[PDB]
Amino acid sequence: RFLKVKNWETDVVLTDTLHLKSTLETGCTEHICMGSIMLPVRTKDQLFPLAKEFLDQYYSSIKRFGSKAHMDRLEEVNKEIESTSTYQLKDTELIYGAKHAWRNASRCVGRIQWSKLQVFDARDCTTAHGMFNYICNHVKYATNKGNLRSAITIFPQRTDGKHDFRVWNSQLIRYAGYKQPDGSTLGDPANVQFTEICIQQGWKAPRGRFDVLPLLLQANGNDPELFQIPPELVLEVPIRHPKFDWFKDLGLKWYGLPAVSNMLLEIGGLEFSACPFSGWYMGTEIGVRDYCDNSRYNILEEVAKKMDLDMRKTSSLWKDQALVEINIAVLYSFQSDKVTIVDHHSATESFIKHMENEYRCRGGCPADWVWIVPPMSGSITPVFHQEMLNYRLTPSFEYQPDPWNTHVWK
Amino acid sequence: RFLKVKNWETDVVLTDTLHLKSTLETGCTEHICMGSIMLPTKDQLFPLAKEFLDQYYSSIKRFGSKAHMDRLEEVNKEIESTSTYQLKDTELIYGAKHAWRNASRCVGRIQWSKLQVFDARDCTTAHGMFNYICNHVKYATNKGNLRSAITIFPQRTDGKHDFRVWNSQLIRYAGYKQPDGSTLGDPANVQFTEICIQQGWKAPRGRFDVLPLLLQANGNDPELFQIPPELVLEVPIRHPKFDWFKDLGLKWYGLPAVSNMLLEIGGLEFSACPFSGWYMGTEIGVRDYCDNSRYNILEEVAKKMDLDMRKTSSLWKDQALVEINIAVLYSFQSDKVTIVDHHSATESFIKHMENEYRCRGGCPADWVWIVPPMSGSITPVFHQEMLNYRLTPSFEYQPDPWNTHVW
Ligand code: HEM
Ligand code: HEM
Ligand SMILES: C[C@H](O)[C@H](O)[C@H]1CNc2nc(N)[nH]c(=O)c2N1
Ligand SMILES: C[C@H](O)[C@H](O)[C@H]1CNc2nc(N)[nH]c(=O)c2N1
Ligand SMILES: CCCC(=[NH2+])NCCC[C@H](N)C(=O)O
Ligand SMILES: CCCC(=[NH2+])NCCC[C@H](N)C(=O)O
Ligand SMILES: [Zn+2]
Repeated sequence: RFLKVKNWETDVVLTDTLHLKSTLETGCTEHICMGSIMLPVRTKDQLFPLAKEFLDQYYSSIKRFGSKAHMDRLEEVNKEIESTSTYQLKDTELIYGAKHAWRNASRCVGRIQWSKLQVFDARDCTTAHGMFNYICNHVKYATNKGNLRSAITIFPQRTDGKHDFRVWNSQLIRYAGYKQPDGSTLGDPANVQFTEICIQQGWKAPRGRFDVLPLLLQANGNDPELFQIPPELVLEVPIRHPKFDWFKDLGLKWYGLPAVSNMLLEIGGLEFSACPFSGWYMGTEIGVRDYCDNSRYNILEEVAKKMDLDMRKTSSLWKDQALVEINIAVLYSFQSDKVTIVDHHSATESFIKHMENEYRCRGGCPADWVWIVPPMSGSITPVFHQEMLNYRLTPSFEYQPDPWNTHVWK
Repeated sequence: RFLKVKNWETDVVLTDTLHLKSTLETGCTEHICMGSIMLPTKDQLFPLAKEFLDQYYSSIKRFGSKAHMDRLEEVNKEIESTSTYQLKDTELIYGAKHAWRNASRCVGRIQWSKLQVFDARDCTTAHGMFNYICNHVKYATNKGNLRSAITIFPQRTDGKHDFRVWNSQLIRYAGYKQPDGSTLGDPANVQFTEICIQQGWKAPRGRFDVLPLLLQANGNDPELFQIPPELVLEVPIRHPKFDWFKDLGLKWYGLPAVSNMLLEIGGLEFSACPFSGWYMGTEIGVRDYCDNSRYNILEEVAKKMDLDMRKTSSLWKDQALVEINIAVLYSFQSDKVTIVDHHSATESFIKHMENEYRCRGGCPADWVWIVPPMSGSITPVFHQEMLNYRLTPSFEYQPDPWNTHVW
């Protein structure tokens, strides 16, 4: 079956066939669309076919499909699964797997960079201290003094589900949030629960507005342990504005390395529950969402006041005006400090080119419109006008429940 | 099943059961979601009619009553004998209001019950249509104090006597392909504009020429008519600070009236059902004015603001965008012409959504269309999960008449 996708701005129509290889469900039925819904131990049986599917794709990609090497590997894995209930991926297969989970991530607008990914094999890791060392190395390599490099560190795969490796932090670098008795919040509201766990686990919180959280790491299913990231490894950018000299006095700053650490990487049926990965920020993530979401730093008013905008009525679009200035400030500061970052215009224009390229060479590009379109200036970015098809391909990155809700304490 | 919807900003959760009453397909499947796709017999009729009459009588607290039963049989006998049926005035009004209520892509449905319905089912000629339309335009405009309304022309019979308003909107600007290769006016209407010329209209070749109405009655060929200039309210666009703005020579019409859709009520199809409300600022300022394939004015405005257009990272497009939208809202409000900003409108929709969830069990909404084209996440709807599904009565898209008409 062929599915057409049209761009209402250029009239360019594309044809998708890749979706035919979609296996997982979407949450939508022929009667209801759940497109705007945030989030709608395997057995030997359902494992080998998943392993086979993957190996077929791997060998096909290297132009060795049907080869003796291809056939022996399948036999090798089958024997391994029947003999151990699981199997180990070759280094090359792991790299290939990691790159494709990224390539297949329908909610990522930065996939034009999918082939450039440094993969760190941490499958020989056995303890929390070990994980800490691996994570420090990842942070330093990826930061690269501001010239960010995409990377991912892969810890031991899940086995019986009782010895899972997990990074309890949602991101390797993030600011603490503290609920005050008066009901207000100091720091990042998004991380209040995790901050409370860190404190309960022994962390001495400086209780400031931008405290870098400590790492809470779980190795081989054991109770998590706290570690402080060497401060000198944490690159941060003070936020100032090119024209507004009072902006810097708002006391704002952010970290330069965005690294998602709470997702699950699925490759050939295997589950990698600890797989922190990082790239670089698209400006709006910080300037629109992290700073202006009502449930995040919520700085719109305070900024609007200093600009002395007419905040008496919404029709003055004072929120919209303050929003642009803030985002101008984020880009300006990062560029000035020579810390990699991309604005939403460049990022979306690149995605459209990546997407068209993918349709031609791969026959498709699963994309979540709701997530791809930036949180500000939507229609003035090309992705807004682009029809998209969302479906799930493996390898992939999946959400997984927060560990404190499932962990069996020892 | 019973689906739940969460607002990630307020944590508030709502349970949807109304979707269980959906009937038409969504275009999506368990393997693929098409949420961002602009457009994914007597035996067939009675069940549809029954479904409608049932919900109607239920709304008037007379479900299962003799009246309910009587009406059901009357319509039943009418379909069997005449292969179709006529709605009572009360059923027509209820149907139109509910089509709006069910329009998943409309952010202003909190106003759904306040709709003036003009029954034009007695219309027989194109001239009759023109008269009905002028009256609608005048009633809705109301000297700037806009009132929502819809005019319903005769329903479909054998598909060969369909009433159609060829225009996409009652009021819209023409577009012409110039020698330069460029386009004069609204690119979105180039094609329709040519069918008018190709039909007789004497295009003024301007940047903002109000198009003539191309009305089709009883399947006959469409006729042209000029909407009385004095009935077309327009607003010259100026900025409250940039005195140079007025020089861009921009203006827009005050009455947004969709006229190319099809109204479905109890199986019956009303192929000519122009309806109107009032504008939400961004529709004009963001889409009509800045869409690359529309008036595409960003650069011009940017230049006059004197900002660094050298690099995209200076966000000159975003700055210019905000100003253009401040100007649209400013002008309409200055001339006392009804208009709502995206902040106010989305806040209202969230309120409506909550009312609909507790009183009706849900509210079908298309996130992709509900979220404004600018400042997405600073509006509450961005953080509001929404379930999209089709409920009838409904407003449907339909083929442009010139691709089906047999002259
Ligand atoms: C090179 C820089 C990159 C840019 C500019 C980019 C940009 C983005 C943005 C803007 C989002 C949405 C984030 C949000 O709203 O929370 C996103 C999501 C995502 N990206 Fe990328 N990305 C980059 C690299 C990567 C890398 C290295 C990976 C994986 C190896 C990746 C995997 C994903 C995934 C899985 C999501 C969805 C996360 C979620 O559901 O919260 N991205 N990306
Ligand atoms: C009174 C104020 C109203 C407001 C502020 C409002 C606002 C909106 C907006 C912002 C859109 C999207 C327009 C676009 O992107 O092209 C829309 C679409 C729509 N509205 Fe409303 N609306 C109003 C009245 C009405 C009325 C009176 C009806 C029906 C009787 C209605 C039916 C629809 C339909 C069917 C759509 C989708 C149109 C399409 O698919 O192009 N609206 N509305
Ligand atoms: C409810 C809705 O799904 C939610 O607010 C989504 C919308 N689009 C998004 N897009 C991105 N990139 N990131 C997000 O967190 C969201 N949140
Ligand atoms: C391709 C995509 O569906 C298309 O650009 C949609 C996006 N959201 C929209 N939302 C509204 N209100 N109006 C539109 O015309 C669109 N266009
Ligand atoms: C790993 C990918 C890099 C990236 N651009 N974004 C990750 C999510 C970051 C999150 N949106 C934030 O503002 O912190
Ligand atoms: C009839 C509904 C009222 C309304 N706000 N919009 C209809 C579509 C208008 C179209 N988006 C425009 O900018 O002209
Ligand atoms: Zn869907």
